[PDB]
Amino acid sequence: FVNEVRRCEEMDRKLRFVEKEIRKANIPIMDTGENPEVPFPRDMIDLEA
Amino acid sequence: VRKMKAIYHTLNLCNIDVTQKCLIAEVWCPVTDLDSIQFALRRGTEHSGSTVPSILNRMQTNQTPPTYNKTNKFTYGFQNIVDAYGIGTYREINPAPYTIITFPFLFAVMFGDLGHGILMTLFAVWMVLRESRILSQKNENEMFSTIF
Amino acid sequence: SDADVQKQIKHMMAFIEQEANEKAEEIDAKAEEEFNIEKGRLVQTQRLKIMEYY
Amino acid sequence: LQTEGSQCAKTFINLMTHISKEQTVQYILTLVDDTLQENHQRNTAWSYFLPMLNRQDLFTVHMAARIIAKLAAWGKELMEGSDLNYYFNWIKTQLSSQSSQYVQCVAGCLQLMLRVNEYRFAWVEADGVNCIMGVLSNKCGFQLQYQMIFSVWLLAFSPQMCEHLRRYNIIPVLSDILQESVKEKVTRIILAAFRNFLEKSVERETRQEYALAMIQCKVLKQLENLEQQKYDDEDISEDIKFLLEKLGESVQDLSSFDEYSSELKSGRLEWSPVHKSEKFWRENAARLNEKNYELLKILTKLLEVSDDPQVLAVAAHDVGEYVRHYPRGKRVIEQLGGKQLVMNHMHHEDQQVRYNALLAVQKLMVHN
Amino acid sequence: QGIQQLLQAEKRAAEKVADARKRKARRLKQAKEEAQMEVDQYRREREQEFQSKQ
Repeated sequence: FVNEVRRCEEMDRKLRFVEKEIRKANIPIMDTGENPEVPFPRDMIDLEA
Repeated sequence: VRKMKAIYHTLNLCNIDVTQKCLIAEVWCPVTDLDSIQFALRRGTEHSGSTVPSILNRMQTNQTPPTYNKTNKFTYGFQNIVDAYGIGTYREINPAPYTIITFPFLFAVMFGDLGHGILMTLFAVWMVLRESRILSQKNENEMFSTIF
Repeated sequence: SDADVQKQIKHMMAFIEQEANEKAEEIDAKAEEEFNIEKGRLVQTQRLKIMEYY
Repeated sequence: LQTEGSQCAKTFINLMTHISKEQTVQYILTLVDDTLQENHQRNTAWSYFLPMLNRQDLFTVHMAARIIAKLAAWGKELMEGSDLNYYFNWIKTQLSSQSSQYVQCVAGCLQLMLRVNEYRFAWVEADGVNCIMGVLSNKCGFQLQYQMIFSVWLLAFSPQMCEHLRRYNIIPVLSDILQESVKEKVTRIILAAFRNFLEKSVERETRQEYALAMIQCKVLKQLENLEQQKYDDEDISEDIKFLLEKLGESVQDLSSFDEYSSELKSGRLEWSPVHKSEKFWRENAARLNEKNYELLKILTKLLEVSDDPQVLAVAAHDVGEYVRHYPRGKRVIEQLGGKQLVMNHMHHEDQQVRYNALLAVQKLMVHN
Repeated sequence: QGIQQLLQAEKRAAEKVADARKRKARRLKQAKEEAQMEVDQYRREREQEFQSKQ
């Protein structure tokens, strides 16, 4: 499974960039706290696009 | 994304899959909680559209099992203050229910003052009645991370 | 419940037939490109020599 | 071993109709299919055995189907396909996809008789092939989705059947099963059926099965991460490199100046990879100049007279990419007045045409 | 254990697909060796017009 663990880090590396990019424009984001369900690997192709 | 990576970590730690095209995992689990894992596993293969069941075989090895403690939010600090020295053996007598009383009691014989007994709990009632907005914050200094 | 040994031979052994029947049938149906169409490479090759006899 | 059983052919067939008990008939009919699974010809009375079967016995309707399809596919003296098209309509009531606990056995009978080349043409001439498409939706296709496309992989061996089944929504529903890929044998034939669909097609109409199949669906971008996995079957590890040299060639072939010319001259050309590709805009830097500036004057001609509810963003992507790669092209749109056009269309209500017109006017003025 | 019952069941499923890949490499030579029967059988198809024109 060492291919699809890399892409989950590059999707996380992209998400760490937007997390920094949100706060440079000074946008405090709400939480709306709810424990979500996990995406199936058929949704991982949708997540990259 | 971090839930998807977390499942992709433990499947690296799973079987070498040279037996079949199926993954074998020899995992530790409590015996009192062996029906809830089965009621989670019976619905685990149900969302994947498959009809073949996952089965749970109990082994009889002599490997040393890990130790686990049932733990609330209240009795967590007293539990990991015992485990900071040494975690106990399998089915040892746990000192942490008795430590819940005698460790603030031995603190009170050597720090005994009605005036500082008021300030020590009023600092603590402020930290438990306002703890909802403190878990909203990410992190602070360790004079408010280890103390909290 | 001692049904874990029976369900191992009921369901995990049933996928052994799915790897037997549903996989060898794809190799057995790999004769329209290896046996059926391969005859026409050697039948129409000799058909031009049949026209030389005509 | 087998007692040299060669006689009693009409004697064993004599017990087929006049047998009274249901279990005694179903035991011998299973004992008749147990002999005809790996042997020679023991079909004249077998078509007459259809008259005594499929009648008030579910265990003897499918066991008769295991003898009917196996005899039509095995043997030289049992080829009597004139009744097979009549049997395919007679089994179509059993091939109707409203079956409960019997559909998985009936689908194998449709794939057993369709093993021959012209026998599948006997079925497909009177099929009504949406019956395979009826189970192609959410119809509990765990093993059924393997059973239906395995017939389609047999139906693509003859090149005359490839252009016959293309009058359907075949490849886009076949791409919608490729995204799930949960069973790992459902998609292992779908990757193989697409190679059989294209390579066994001696025409030039595979470009129709380019413009429908992969440039308009999320299946071209799915071939890369199916290659990056560690597949074990050696027929799939060669299938991923065979489809990349195929489809890689197809992307290259797809981008061409003439095609682009048609897109902005014959018009109505959409969000195809002719615009999205950098390899398109890499080569044709002076093609907009080589048509005596009329190529720059016919893209904007369709942008100004027509409302274009969807395709207005596409030509706005054409001008924005072209002025990025050619700095002198900005002077052409300054004399043309198309700069005022993209300042109007950026205020439009649709977010697909508003963003690309916003992307165009921020690319017209990159340096001043 | 149950893994000892599945390591042998997968071996019977892997040997069944290994034998099917061997039969497709055996009938491949028989694809053209039986297509060479038209040298002996389709020669008589030219004998149908050999008595017609005479």
